[PDB]
Amino acid sequence: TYTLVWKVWILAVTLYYAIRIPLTLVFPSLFSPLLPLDILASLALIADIPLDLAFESRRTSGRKPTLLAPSRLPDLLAALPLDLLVFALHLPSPLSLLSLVRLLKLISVQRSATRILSYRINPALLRLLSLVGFILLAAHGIACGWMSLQPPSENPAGTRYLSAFYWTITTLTTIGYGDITPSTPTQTVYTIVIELLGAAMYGLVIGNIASLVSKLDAAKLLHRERVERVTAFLSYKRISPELQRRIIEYFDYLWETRRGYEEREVLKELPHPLRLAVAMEIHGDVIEKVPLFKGAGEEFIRDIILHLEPVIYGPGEYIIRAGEMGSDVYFINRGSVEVLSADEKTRYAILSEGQFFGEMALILRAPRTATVRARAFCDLYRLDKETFDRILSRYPEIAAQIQELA
Amino acid sequence: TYTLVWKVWILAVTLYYAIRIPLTLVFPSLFSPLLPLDILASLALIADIPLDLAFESRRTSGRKPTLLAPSRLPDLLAALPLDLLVFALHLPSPLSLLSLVRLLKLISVQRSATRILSYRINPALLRLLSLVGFILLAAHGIACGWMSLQPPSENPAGTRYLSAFYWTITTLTTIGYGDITPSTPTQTVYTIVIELLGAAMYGLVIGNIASLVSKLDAAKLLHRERVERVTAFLSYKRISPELQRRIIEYFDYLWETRRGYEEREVLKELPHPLRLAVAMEIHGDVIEKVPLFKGAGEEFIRDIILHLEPVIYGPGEYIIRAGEMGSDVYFINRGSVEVLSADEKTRYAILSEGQFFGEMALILRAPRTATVRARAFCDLYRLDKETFDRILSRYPEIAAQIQELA
Amino acid sequence: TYTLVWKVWILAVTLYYAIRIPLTLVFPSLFSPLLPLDILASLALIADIPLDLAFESRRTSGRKPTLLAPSRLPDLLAALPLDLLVFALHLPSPLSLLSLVRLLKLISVQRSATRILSYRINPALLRLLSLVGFILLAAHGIACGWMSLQPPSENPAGTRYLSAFYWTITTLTTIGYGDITPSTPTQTVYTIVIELLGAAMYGLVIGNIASLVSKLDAAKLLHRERVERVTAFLSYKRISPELQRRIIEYFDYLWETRRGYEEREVLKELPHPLRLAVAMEIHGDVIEKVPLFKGAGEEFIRDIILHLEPVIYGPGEYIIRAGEMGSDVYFINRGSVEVLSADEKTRYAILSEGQFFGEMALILRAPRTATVRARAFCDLYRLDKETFDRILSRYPEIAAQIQELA
Amino acid sequence: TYTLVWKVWILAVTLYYAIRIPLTLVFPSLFSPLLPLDILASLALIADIPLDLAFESRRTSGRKPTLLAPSRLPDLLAALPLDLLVFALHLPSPLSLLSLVRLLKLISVQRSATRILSYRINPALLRLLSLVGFILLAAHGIACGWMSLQPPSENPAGTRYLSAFYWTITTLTTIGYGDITPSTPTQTVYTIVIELLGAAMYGLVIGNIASLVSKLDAAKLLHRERVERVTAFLSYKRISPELQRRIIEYFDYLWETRRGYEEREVLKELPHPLRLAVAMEIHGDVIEKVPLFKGAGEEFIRDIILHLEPVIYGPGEYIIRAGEMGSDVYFINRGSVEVLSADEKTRYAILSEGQFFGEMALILRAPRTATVRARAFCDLYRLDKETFDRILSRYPEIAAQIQELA
Ligand SMILES: Nc1ncnc2c1ncn2[C@@H]1O[C@@H]2COP(=O)(O)O[C@H]2[C@H]1O
Ligand SMILES: Nc1ncnc2c1ncn2[C@@H]1O[C@@H]2COP(=O)(O)O[C@H]2[C@H]1O
Repeated sequence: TYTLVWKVWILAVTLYYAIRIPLTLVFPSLFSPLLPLDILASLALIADIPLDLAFESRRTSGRKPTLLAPSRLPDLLAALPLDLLVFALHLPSPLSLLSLVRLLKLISVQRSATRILSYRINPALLRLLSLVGFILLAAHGIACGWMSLQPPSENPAGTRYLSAFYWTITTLTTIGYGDITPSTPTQTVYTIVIELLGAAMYGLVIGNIASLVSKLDAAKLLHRERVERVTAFLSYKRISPELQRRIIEYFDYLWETRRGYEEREVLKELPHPLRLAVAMEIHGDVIEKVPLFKGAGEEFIRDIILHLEPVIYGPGEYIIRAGEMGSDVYFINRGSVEVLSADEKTRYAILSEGQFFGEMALILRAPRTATVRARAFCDLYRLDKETFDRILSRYPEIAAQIQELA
Repeated sequence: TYTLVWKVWILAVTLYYAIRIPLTLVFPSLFSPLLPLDILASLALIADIPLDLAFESRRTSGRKPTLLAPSRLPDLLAALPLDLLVFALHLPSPLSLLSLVRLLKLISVQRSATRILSYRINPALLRLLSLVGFILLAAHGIACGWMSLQPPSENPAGTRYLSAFYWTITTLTTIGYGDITPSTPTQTVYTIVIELLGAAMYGLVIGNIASLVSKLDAAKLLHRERVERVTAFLSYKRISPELQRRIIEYFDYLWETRRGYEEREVLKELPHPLRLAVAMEIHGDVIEKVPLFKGAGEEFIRDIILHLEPVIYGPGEYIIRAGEMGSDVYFINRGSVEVLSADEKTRYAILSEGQFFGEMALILRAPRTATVRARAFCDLYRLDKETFDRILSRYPEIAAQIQELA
Repeated sequence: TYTLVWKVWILAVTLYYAIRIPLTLVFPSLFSPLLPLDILASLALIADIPLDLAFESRRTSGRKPTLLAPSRLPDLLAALPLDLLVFALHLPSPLSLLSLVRLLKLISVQRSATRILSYRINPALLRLLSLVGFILLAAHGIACGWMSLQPPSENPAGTRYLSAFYWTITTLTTIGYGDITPSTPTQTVYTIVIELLGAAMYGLVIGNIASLVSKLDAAKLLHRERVERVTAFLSYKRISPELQRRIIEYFDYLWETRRGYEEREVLKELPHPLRLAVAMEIHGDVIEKVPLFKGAGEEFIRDIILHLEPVIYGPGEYIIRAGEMGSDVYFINRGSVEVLSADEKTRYAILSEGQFFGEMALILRAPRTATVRARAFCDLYRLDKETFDRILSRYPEIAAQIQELA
Repeated sequence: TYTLVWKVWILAVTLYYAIRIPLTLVFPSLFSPLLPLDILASLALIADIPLDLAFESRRTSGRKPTLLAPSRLPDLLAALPLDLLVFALHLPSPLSLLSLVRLLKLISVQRSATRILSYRINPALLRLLSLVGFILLAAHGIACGWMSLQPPSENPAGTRYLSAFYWTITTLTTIGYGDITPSTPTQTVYTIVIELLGAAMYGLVIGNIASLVSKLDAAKLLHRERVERVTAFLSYKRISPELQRRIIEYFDYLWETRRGYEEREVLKELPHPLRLAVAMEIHGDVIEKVPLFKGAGEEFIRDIILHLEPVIYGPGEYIIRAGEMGSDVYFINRGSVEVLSADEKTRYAILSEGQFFGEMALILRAPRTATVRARAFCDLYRLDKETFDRILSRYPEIAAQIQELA
């Protein structure tokens, strides 16, 4: 949308004001040669007042003020051509400061950037970058103020501005070389207030950096503290080192795969329709592929899919042991698994991605026919007999169908 | 209440003490011309001791001490007219410091402001502002102490105080120009202790700023990390980009509407009566408007309303598909929805705010008569058949009424 | 226990070492006059090695090393009388530094203080205070090192130590006056390493302060953000201002009473026996006072009490409305409540702390006889009919007793 | 694996580049005598480009780019021998800076260390250490840049490098002695940009330190705030000091044993197979030791074990009181317990680690035969009658067996 390039243009005009206004306050001779752009800067800026008023009124509706409220005032009062008149008639120093009203546009530009950005940019990083930009603009303004109090001299404007910017950076960053310092009480008061301002600005920078880096690896720290808690509890319970190693490597696999997030908790953030869509896409072509499920309507399938629960079986450990009272069908979703004889002397089968096993427990209460043992991290899904019956009761005809299949 | 203006007056008197006491310690000639206000300052301050004792005793009751406990002592010992006597009889320097006992009122004024404010003011911002005020008062006191150690000279009191405040600000902010520095061992020791104090104060400022800005966008970061977790889990599960886009825009709608808060968790903070009131106001004139509900007493309505659960259906996705085994009535609460034929070739109806659909599943087990599909984000509420029966069992007469309606 | 005074004595001896060793390294003449205390310091310190080994071995058992492991080594190698020999034979500078091995006792004293304290002292505040103490000791040591590199001069030892401490404080606090600076390459290298160390130490101070103050009002911020979330969700749902005000004042009452903690979640931290004890003490002499409960054994009472759930009814709102299907007994626990006629034209009763109402719903399904309305914040407890029956089924004889009472 | 020593070698070569390139930029005479190692440095570095491409392609598969993407570019463009050619033909200053392209290897070495480490090293501490290393390398580079702008002089290269490093450390650490400062506009601009960079670097150091120490005792603070909440809620409920003391010591035991972690929540992080393994190892040889359990298959045992719930009975408080309606078997797991007569006048038994009691309630509804009272913190497990029946229903034959045992 072309509103973005307009916002960028308004940002450039605001930066032009922030640079020029204090720079031409100390250098009146700089006013007239840049007068065309100022007109270009002014006609644009006032034009932004109603135009942007449209772009914000047409979202979320509810009418918008144009002469009221704490909001929309910093733009309104910054629209006035106070700078043009005050420079044109050469108003004296203590009243020429009214030219700074253009700088009030900054606190509206920051709000605009808070929604032009902050989709693709971290909000803490966005706040830090806005603070850095404001600090640089303030450093320019403070250098101009420092120049305004220096005794007049024949030094080139460039070198005196460089000295003023050197001093203001030295102060704002609290480095404080002190090679150039106030020589007069007014410079002393200005330096005191600038020292307070610089301490506040550097504290803001440090606080924003800490806020950023304190959450820079939130997932990693959340997983690590979870592992630490689990390991400490196991060590208290005097669990053998081998089982702790198996748990450690399970957590390592879980982190390397899905960054430590619990599978069941992630599919709890989503609403029911989105959970249904996600589950139907995860379990696509693996649930209608079941023989005892085939032929049932998709309202049965969608009810079945929402109740499958994830379970990460580790490598080499048992999922099913023959002769037990098996009561849970399974569906493989990332790993592979081996079906072995009751004595594990021979391998019946190898199953992989999109395959399933344990169907018999759905149709019959018979004990398990064979052992099932994970080769890799199986990363599969489970469905209990009792839940299957509960969700089957609402579909009597397919219950009779599966009873006939038995 | 007039107690607020009294507290503000006591704050002003305490600031007057904090300004004058160290300033007149180095300038004895300043004592006598301000003596009237000191009397005004003193008669007020002692008067605050019992008076405020009332205002705190009449809340939470339980009696209050007046010569005991760590609390209420900083006010008591600060009530004493030590400053008046010590200035009146010109006690020498090492014992004149007892005039500072007025400054103990600050740690009671801060406690008072912690409850006069902190309703309408962020507690972290309140602590930061109190720290800044205390730092400025301490800067004044430290400038006075620095003046007290300077060799006597004919410089105007104003310019020497300005130099002392310049030095103390330069030190407390760790900028350290070093253009003015200790010339004598006593000034060196004072500068060492003031350097430690200033480092501690600036560390406190930075820590408070970090604590503030680390929670300045808690809701935004909590929503963003939730979105990141969901997206990472989806990407691990190899979900298609279009479904991820639909989930992303659902989360965007949820944030723009209710700032990322889960609807069910917010109505869990409230107690049962407040949950009932909030639910009755959300679902007002949308639940008695139901035909199969009309005529039932309000104890049935209030039982029904507490069990409605929220579900945000996304735009263009199905809520009801014809021919299924529908078992859930619905109530629209923000969006709009279209009722379409079983082949979606023609639109039966458009429903909006305060409308409902799916009534049939309450009265009959018949399959759905038509499809229902969200136009916008529907943002609606659902009620299951089984929950409806469970809460209906306690009202047999209206169960018979609805059975007759069928 | 006398072990505390022994630990305090060992702390004092360690501080004596930390002060004297670098101070006498630059001042050899200070060694001999303090030799007695050094013997006193040494005979004690070695004596601490086995003695404390007992005090830690007799807790948690499991045997302890005495010549092994990363732990217990800093104490062992600090026990050696390296300082006494190195000062007695006047070993030259580059090898005299071995006297510093006494300072290794600090990292054991800190560990000891981490368990002598940290019961009654905040762990973050304890870490900050230990850091401050270590920083002051390091400042003394660094001042001694700075003196060691200064060209020899006839200045008094006191004033040169004061200048060195001034410089080291100026550097460690990053203030950096620069009135005294390296004059030689070795002093330059020492200043570089001390600048790195001071930057690290001041960063540690700031980080510890931020960690402390970022959790200084955890309860207040946790309650405030909960209130903000609730209010934002209500405002999205367009709830009337009066209901929002009632919710705001409910949250204010909850904070002022129990600091924002959910009553049900606090009695979830405790184990079953402690939950039972706490509940029996909360509901003492209010549950046997019930007429339809009197005479039952205390195994019935203790089963009843664990199932009472808390509910804070706000002032002026209804708890019971006459003619409804009441199914929940109530017990008042902080507030008061008024029993009013079905038309609220006359007050039947006022009930307060330790009183109860709604008994009839336990014995009979009859509709409520009268309205019950909170005067204050009632802050009471509730018991459902269905839960009462479920916990009654295990006591058939008292069920028959209450059936006879009906 | 030998890949680790190769990564360490590549790290050493990258550090060699970071040290030499800016050092030989200001000292051309240093180029030729180190030319052999440069060849050794270069032939290795290019060799790393495909070789490491293998080591990362053989994990997680999916093919890898070699001329594309933001990743793998900093290594590619750093492989080029720009330094060798630019030094060999003595390209002038403003274009000789292209030799710095070797330094782009740093942002790949950091990524490599992020996975060579971060298993055994805290990620926040790892980030802090990487930042410190980068800051030291940048300090060397900035010292070289400062030397590049100094007017030429006959001072030894060592002492001028020492002065430059002194200045850059003084600036980056914000200490700012100001004994050496820019004398020319170009040095002023360089100092301004270096002041900004140093402020940013020191803010990064402080932020990383705060992020580290704000989570340095997460478990301790999480337990302490839980204790504070519990104690505040108890004090609001006016619970007696003795019960609060018992709760305080229960929490102290819980912290000293398992660091404040809830037993039930830790065995919720693990998946079902790992939960089963951990439970089977915790309850090994204590569940088959039961007489009414012996003889049942291990599918019954494994179903029983998953349902045992932990409960920490405090010292001296009752677990079982005679004559009640006992309905829960128990298993001791850390502590000891005393079985006492119904009048507690005589002790029937003392049971300890691995023992059990309360078996009768499983087989019969008879009231408890004797009292059971904890000596120490019992730290045991419980199993309800109703849960036992629910998990028994799936094994009818052993239900008949236990019915015969009765
Ligand atoms: N003509 C219509 N106008 C409005 N709503 C309709 C119309 N026809 C069907 N519906 C609704 O569409 C719903 C879909 O089938 P249900 O049985 O769920 O209940 C149906 C009605 O509530
Ligand atoms: N005169 C009274 N004095 C005290 N309590 C009363 C009186 N009349 C009614 N109640 C209580 O008011 C309650 C409201 O009806 P319930 O059936 O819930 O049980 C009723 C009694 O507990």
